[PDB]
Amino acid sequence: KTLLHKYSDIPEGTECHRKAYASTSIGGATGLIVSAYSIALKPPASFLEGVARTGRYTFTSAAIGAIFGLTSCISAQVREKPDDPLNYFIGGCAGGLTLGARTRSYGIGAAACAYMGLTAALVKMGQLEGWQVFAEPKV
Amino acid sequence: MNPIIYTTLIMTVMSGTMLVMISSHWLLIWIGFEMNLLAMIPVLMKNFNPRATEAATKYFLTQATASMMLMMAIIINLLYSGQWTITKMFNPVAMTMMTMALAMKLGLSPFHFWVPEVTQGISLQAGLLLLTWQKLAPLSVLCQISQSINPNLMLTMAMLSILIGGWGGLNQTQLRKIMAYSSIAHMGWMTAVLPYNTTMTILNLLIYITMTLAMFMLLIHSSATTTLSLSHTWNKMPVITSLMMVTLLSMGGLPPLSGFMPKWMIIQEMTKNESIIMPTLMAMTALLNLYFYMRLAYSSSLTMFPSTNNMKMKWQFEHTKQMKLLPTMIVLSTLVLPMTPALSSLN
Amino acid sequence: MNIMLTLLTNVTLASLLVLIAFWLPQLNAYSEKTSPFSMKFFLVAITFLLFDLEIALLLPLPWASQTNNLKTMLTMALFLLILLAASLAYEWTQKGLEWA
Amino acid sequence: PFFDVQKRLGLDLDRWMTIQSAEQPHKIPGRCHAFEKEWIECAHGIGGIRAEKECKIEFDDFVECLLRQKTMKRLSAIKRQRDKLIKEGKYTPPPHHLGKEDPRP
Amino acid sequence: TMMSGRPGRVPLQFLPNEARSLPPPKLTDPRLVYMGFLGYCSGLIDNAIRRRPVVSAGLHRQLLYVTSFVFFGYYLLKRQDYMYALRDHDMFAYVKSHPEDFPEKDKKTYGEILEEFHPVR
Amino acid sequence: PGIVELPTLEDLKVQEVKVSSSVLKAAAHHYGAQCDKPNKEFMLCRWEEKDPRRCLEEGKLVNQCALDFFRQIKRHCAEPFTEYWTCIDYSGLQLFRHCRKQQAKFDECVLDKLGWVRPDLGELSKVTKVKTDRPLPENPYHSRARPEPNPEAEGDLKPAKHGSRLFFWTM
Amino acid sequence: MTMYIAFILSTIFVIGFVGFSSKPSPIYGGLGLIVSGGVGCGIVLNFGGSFLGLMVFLIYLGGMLVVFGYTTAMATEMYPEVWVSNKTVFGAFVSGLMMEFCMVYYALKEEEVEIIFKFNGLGDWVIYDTGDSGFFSEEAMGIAALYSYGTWLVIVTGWSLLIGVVVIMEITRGN
Amino acid sequence: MPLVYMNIIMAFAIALAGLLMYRSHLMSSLLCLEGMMLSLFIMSTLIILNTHFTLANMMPIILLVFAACEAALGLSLLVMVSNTYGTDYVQNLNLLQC
Repeated sequence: KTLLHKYSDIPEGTECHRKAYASTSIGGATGLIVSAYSIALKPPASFLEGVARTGRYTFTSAAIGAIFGLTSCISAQVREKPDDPLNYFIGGCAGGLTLGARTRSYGIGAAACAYMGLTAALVKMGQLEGWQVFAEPKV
Repeated sequence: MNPIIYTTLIMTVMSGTMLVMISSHWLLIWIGFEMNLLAMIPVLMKNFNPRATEAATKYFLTQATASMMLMMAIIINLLYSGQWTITKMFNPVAMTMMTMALAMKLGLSPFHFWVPEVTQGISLQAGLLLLTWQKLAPLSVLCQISQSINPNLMLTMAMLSILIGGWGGLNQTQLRKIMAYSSIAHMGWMTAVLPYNTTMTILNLLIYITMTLAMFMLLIHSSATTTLSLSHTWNKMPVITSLMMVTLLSMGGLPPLSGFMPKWMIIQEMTKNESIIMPTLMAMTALLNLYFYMRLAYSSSLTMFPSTNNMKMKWQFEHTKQMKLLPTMIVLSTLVLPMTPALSSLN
Repeated sequence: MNIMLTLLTNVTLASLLVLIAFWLPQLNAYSEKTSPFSMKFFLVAITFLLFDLEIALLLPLPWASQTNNLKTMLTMALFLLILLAASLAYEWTQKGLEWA
Repeated sequence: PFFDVQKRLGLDLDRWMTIQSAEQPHKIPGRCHAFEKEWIECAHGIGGIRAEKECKIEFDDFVECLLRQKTMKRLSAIKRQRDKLIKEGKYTPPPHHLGKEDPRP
Repeated sequence: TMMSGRPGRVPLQFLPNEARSLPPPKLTDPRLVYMGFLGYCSGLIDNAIRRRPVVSAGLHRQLLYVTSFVFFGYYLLKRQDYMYALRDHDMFAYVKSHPEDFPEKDKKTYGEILEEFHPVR
Repeated sequence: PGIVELPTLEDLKVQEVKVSSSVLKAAAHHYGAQCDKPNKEFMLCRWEEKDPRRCLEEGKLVNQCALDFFRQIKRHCAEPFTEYWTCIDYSGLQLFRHCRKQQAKFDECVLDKLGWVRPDLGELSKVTKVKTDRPLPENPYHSRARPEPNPEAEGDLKPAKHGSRLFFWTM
Repeated sequence: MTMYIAFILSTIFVIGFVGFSSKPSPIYGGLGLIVSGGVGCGIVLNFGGSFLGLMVFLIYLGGMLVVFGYTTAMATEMYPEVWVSNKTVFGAFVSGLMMEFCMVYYALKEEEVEIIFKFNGLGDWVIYDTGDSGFFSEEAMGIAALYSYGTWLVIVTGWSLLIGVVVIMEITRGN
Repeated sequence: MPLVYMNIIMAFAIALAGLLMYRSHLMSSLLCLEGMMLSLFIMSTLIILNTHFTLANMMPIILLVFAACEAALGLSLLVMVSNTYGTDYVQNLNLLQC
């Protein structure tokens, strides 16, 4: 949760390097988690194979996060609108393009751009409007 | 297995669950779980096959780990509070450990991997007992400790269970595995409302129990464990496959069938608590369950698959054994929607 | 510390003898001398375990005899013993006690 | 689904062992009987939600009696500073603490 | 949760003696009729499963089905009405006991209020 | 929180009954018979107050009474009692059985010179009344004020305003 | 040194747990379990639980694992797997000891270690109570109350043991 | 919490990790189960003795009663697995999938 706090504390559209670094860290953590689960469920033949798979997944995820944060903060600076979800959408589509590039497939890239950008814009809208993915029981 | 011994083992399973749902002391609740496991294991192996033994071993290992984690959580809560009573749990680490243990007992993902395998290994009747009765005790325990439950962990497990139950079922042509994945998804649905309103969890559990009882009894009556063996049923007992189609549509949650009301009330309670994204995702993800239900229906009743010449022999004979509660279970599983406001009785 | 001392002394003495009997006589000069079925009757061993459990449950009885509710204590003690006897009788009659 | 059959039928199946301050053989008291009794008497009939804050003092005292984290922390501080002063040489433990006087019977 | 911890609730009691103050469900209640309809459908399905004549065989069995469904549904409806009445009673009592949490609001005529117009052009 | 009010060293200094366990056990029955009143008073104080500090004076009186008891024994029956406790001291369990003859000698001498009668079996174990001028502790546990109970059972039950009021259901 | 006998014993307990947890051949695993059971008996005895700790020595060491050994003997493996036999087993064994050492050192150096819970490095002798139990063994009376108070526990445990006998018979039937 | 509690909780965690990471043999995993039960017994006994919960001094005994029941069940399954496959190896429990 500390990584999420680091990403949130940086004001949107400011200190683009730090925002990109925090997004890179978040992507790295998610990639490591996915790598651990993949290693468990689908066993690697060798320890070197496991390291290669872990590095591949983690670098893919870290690149996705870094591009998303970098592009989003840059767009927020240039457009000078900090709260617009379109910046997050651009970041998400860029991350999807990076996913396609790492997967070396165009269709993966386009689908990832579309879906990931929509999800990123949704996340920004949730930040703005106070949407709760998990709501404390208030009934 | 001698029928007296079988009855004693079944009564021991039910007595373990009753002890779980009746005792106010944590040690006795864990004892009830231990009795449930001890009695259940031979019941799973009533018909002796290598698959039955493998399923029993997997189930024993999983439930043993769950019980050990549960007892550690109880011990930690004792250490930090000195209370044995089932109540608010006073240590967050104990709460998390207990939640993981109870989720593993319920088959909630990511502790779901054993449910499909065990269900496939055991017979249809043992599968019915496993997927209907065994769910009662852990759900009761969670309902009693609902307030202490961290909503984030329970909700994440519920959403993952729904997703995985929907995904796994699409790939399955074995009826028992399909039922297991459906059970996983419905368990996710039930545990979603646990932090918010427990009566909704009880209502969903009752509806799910009726639907699964009906489906398993229909499968037993048709003696089918694979999609094709069920496809052959239209030639022999068309009424059975028609009722199977109706029950499948109910399980999918289609209105106006009874399967709609638990989803409807769960969405209502979640929205009242400002949860909007989560109910939306759960409802959309239920479409995968609906899809493989529909594929099973296409295979079984809506479309007439080829039969075999030897079926003419089975035409002459009639079914010897009658399951008395099957008609009422079908009616409750399909036509109880006009009667939801009676959800204040279990309340 | 007394019990710990006794344990230490006994273990050390036995191990010392094992040393003087594994290495000390091994020095003596010599020459070159060259050089399972699945037991299903293990069920007896498993039954011992579940009977050893009742053994453990029955050990508190000497202090249990000191209570004021001697009626309840006696009823429960005979209940446990009768359940053990019933278990033995069941295994006996179902030919479960197939020793060797 | 906690069917309180014990309360309905007036049967004390397991509530005797639920708390440490309940009746115990030969009236052997628990190590935290007083604190537990106070905490229960405070948190009786007011509901769990109210009890979590209106009896927090009693619960904290009970937890301290059970685990003694704060007492051990205080004693650890005392031992640390005593060792520090002994190293600096500005403290000398009293003769009775060194064993030079017979303790009171 | 919610009504489970209400003070004075006798455990494992289907209908408390307080419920008798409420009107009994009328034997012509549409809900009870629907319960009887469910019983009749159960009888038809039992006949169909056992390959008996669907609408004519086992009139005694169908009668038992309908009677059982109606009998259980009567008590089910009575308990449902009891629980809803309990909810209403508790809600009104709490509203009275906490006037500040439920303040009376000043009522204004629409002429007094100002609601912006959004033309459909 | 608050500072613990430990009593001073001087106030807790008392004359000590410096006699070994065997000596006490030898005279235990007659000590209980004679010194019962101060001992019972001190016990009542300790159990009501639940604070060792509150009952220091009663403990002092108990110690003084024990010292007086032993002074009287020394004055009148010194040698038989010495023989009795030397006999008792030998046995590891300090059993009464092995020293019955010396017990008889000591009991006879104490009955003659001092008139004490050994309490019979099942006598010293009896719960006894104590008349005390010390007031009963009002709040021995120092309990805080109990939180106020929730309001309950307002009145009679009436039917729901419009039924279940659940979505579209009219009943 | 006698001041931290409980701590020394707990460390040995953790070491035995690493031993049987690294999974050598069930023979050495059994050895680790036996050592751990004896050491747990030692700790329990130090805390005043003579009877309870002795129970492990008889109904655990000479009981559950006495058959565990009898079982492994029936299912004999070709080679007695040891810690060094598999690099992973030896590596995990060393890492487990290292993990214990790290927490142990941290607990002693940092007066207050916090792995998942908060632990104070003061000796266990601190927590002990200064009360007197009189002519009684509190553990003995509590355990003997199982017949006077815990009648319900007696019923459930006896029924579970009987059903356990039946269950083991049915599982070992094999059809 | 004194350090002994830390050590015993660490022992339970280690045993749990060992159980969750099988290598080949089922008996080793059953050993981890019995080991976890020992940790729980020791922890419960220490808690109950320290708090002078007289009436809970029997809880460790019942825990062990059911520990041995679970062990016995595990061995009763392991023998059948060995009979059907010739070894206690976990890799033979592969017929049921997903």
